[PDB]
Amino acid sequence: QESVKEFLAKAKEEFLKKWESPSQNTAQLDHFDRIKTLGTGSFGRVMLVKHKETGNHYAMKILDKQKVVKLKQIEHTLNEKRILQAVNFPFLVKLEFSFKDNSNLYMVMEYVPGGEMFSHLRRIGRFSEPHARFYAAQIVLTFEYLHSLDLIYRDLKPENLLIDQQGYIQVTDFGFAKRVKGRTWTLCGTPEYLAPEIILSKGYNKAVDWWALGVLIYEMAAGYPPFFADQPIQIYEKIVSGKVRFPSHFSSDLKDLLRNLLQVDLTKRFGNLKNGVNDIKNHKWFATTDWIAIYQRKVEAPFIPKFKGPGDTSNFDDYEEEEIRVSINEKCGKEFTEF
Ligand SMILES: N[C@H]1CO[C@@H](CN2CCOCC2)[C@@H]1O
Repeated sequence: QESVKEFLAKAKEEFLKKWESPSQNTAQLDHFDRIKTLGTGSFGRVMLVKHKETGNHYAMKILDKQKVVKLKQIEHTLNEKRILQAVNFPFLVKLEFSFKDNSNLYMVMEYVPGGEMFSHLRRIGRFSEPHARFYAAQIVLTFEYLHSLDLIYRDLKPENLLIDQQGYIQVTDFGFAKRVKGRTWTLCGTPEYLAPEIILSKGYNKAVDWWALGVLIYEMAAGYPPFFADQPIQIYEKIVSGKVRFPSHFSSDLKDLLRNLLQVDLTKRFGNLKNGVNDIKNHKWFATTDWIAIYQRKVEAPFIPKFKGPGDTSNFDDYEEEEIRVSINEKCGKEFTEF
């Protein structure tokens, strides 16, 4: 379709201009009031904040520089900020400000109050096939966009997909995203979602995102992921085997699509063949999908999250509230010069 080719050509032109001249230092910490911790990790946190002058709410990701250095995440944190400031697509969370101080890196993005897909999936049990298909179509379009820019996402999972006020997906967490022409080698991601070629320490490409989409669709429709175990080594053994059992309630069309996404041989995996994304878009499981209407956000969503307003945190869970310290002395200045 010529309209698709022209769209992706303009998309790449716009990305490259921002990629080659990244924005920096567009706010500071005392421009915001801290409200609540929404998530915590080994080197960072995400906090709901309110901008003092405008009253707007935002999700502020705070990374501790010294912990990023120790856990060998410098390049990944630079990737994340540089990619986020350059992308633009209806299902990607928008970065509004970024800055750094003596202690931390900060990425201030739109706040999506409906909460993580993970919470809704566990609350409901499983999504019906039409419900799963609505979300999957948004991921297919998002990967078509990212891959055309030579980006690999590398962290698809339900906790990274936020549900907005219209019931549509906002992809968050670009911490593992990378611009790759050809192959890349880093071991990263969540065990249940890793493609076989990552587990086997191969040079890998965008096919790993299409494998992860197969895992996600299976998990949405079944309520649990296809490969699971107490120990990661046991998970990896199941993944590298070409074995997957489907629940009897799965449609024949769903099983066929998943056999082609969860294909252990990356040279035979849907998304990585001569016809690229179109082998997925034209598959029978997507026969009812109006791709243009999804992109234009004209389809009624299967559900709308319950929340009271743009500052409501009821769809997120409770964490110990810790200080945001800013050291009197600068830490790791050289390492983060480009941020
Ligand atoms: N994967 C988690 C961790 O980071 C959070 C980021 N979002 C950004 C937009 O608003 C809500 C919070 C996600 O909940």
